[PDB]
Amino acid sequence: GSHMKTLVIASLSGGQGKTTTAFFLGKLLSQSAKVLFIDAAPQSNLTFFLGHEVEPSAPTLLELIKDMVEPADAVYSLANSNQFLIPSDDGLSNAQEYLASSGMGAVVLKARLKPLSEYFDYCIIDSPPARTQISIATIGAADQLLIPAEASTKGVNSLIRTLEIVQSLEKLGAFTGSILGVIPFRDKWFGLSQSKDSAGAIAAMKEVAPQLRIFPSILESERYKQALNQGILLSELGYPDLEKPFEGVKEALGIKQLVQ
Amino acid sequence: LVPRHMKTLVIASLSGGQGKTTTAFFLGKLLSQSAKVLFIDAAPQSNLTFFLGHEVEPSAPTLLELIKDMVEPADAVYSLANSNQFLIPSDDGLSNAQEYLASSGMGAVVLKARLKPLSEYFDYCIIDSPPARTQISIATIGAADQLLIPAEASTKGVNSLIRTLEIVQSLEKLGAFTGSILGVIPFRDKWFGLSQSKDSAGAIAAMKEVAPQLRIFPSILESERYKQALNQGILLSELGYPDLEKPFEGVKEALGIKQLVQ
Ligand SMILES: Nc1ncnc2c1ncn2[C@@H]1O[C@H](COP(=O)(O)OP(=O)(O)OP(=O)(O)O)[C@@H](O)[C@H]1O
Ligand SMILES: Nc1ncnc2c1ncn2[C@@H]1O[C@H](COP(=O)(O)OP(=O)(O)OP(=O)(O)O)[C@@H](O)[C@H]1O
Ligand SMILES: [Mg+2]
Ligand SMILES: [Mg+2]
Repeated sequence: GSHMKTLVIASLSGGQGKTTTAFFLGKLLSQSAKVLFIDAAPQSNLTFFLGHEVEPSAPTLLELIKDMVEPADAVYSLANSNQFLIPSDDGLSNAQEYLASSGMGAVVLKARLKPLSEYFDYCIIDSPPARTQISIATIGAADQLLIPAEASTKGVNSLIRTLEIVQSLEKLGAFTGSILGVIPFRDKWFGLSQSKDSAGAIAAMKEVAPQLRIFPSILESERYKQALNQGILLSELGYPDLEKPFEGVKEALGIKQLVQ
Repeated sequence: LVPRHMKTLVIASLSGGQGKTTTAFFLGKLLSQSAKVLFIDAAPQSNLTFFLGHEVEPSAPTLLELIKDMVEPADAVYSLANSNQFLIPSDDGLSNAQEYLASSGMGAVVLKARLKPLSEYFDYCIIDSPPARTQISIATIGAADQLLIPAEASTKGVNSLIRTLEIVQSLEKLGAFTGSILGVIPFRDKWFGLSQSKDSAGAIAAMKEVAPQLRIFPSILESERYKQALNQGILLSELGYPDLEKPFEGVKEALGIKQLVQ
């Protein structure tokens, strides 16, 4: 009955908030929808944060990409009944050349996930940094692309370079989705006033890509890691305001909040 | 640029946002107070080049052309504002080197080879690596006389240390890495006065468990001052926070004790 929408979190620079976004957005979406998390990063941060351990001979994203197992076999249930995961471990960097060797790497993951379409409402994919076969393949898989970008000059560059890869993949017919928007990351506020550098970076993001939605920022705050470490939502920790970047995305997806 | 025994220090950490560029910046500037320093920005995202105040002009040779042997190494070296600091810059096109290095069959030793002609020009070469296991991050490790691994004081950082060491071991076995590991710099270690955050403490203890043989330098503390000093293009000591510079003073003292003796 489902028509799975694949949301890919991409940003080529390191530490731009990709995994933090995948974790919170995915948990939030799972409140009323069936969500398939995919950890596409060889460093395997999301797999760990979602509380999943990979047993020695257990099929991961690697085995799926290499078509060594059926898609449903690399899918594991999580604590929550609306949450599932295709995990990764450090061996995933081996997919790097499998993808290169195919000559169609950018559409391999896209192809591998199609059979899971009617089992889930959303697929959320956490991408690694750097331009590689894996980060290109996650982008190729996207129905909707989300780019977290640090609210700094580094983040603006990440936005720009990420958009360049999408534009190139679109030309070659691998990217057929749309760009949902940009989430500024580590936007620094001093009480009620925004830091000039953060404000300036976001303003620069809008100049770079005038057509893109800029979502509410992931504010510079230790509360995100606090909630993450406890396995809970920012709202559940008592900081609903910090959750608004993700609520904004959810609203953009046309998802209507539950009401009382 | 005139010749006058260069030691190549490579900053490597496979995970994103581990303090590589921050370390390269502050360490290089600190060392340049008493040595001639060549920065190399080996990251396609080109953060270090920007932070050092360099703009790459339309047709200017950069690290890409050096890696591809299209220019003499000295032709890709640019002077910076400080007369003891120099830079081989990068720009977005540097990703093209991934191809070239792969096709050589010996990428891990290519950068190492390209830099030898500069041996008698500089005292230190400081190379900022990109994240992720790629031909470029492998080639920077191969070029190292001394390797420094900044690693976030978190489970993520511990994993970066673990995986970075795996790449180093592989390259050591194959004869590409012939240097030594100078040590680990914990990054974004959270302290409030004398109270260290439980997660930071736990991660740093795990790093020592992973690599008991390695020197752990003083931490780069979680602090907005680091961002401020970077944005202004100055040292932390110059900003008026010399104590935040302890990690790099620690490295400098470790390199100084390695000074040849009779
Ligand atoms: N002491 C500090 N406290 C908090 N944030 C810091 C500190 N030092 C640097 N940062 C910021 O943390 C982020 C990561 O640092 P940096 O860019 O040096 O990591 P990196 O390993 O070079 O990242 P990449 O993998 O993208 O190359 C940057 O936004 C940087 O400005
Ligand atoms: N709101 C916040 N303020 C400050 N730091 C944060 C915030 N949210 C997350 N962080 C921290 O910033 C760092 C980078 O975040 P994260 O790992 O999500 O980025 P990433 O893009 O997934 O990195 P990588 O490129 O390594 O995959 C992590 O230490 C994370 O815990
Ligand atoms: Mg990540
Ligand atoms: Mg960097």
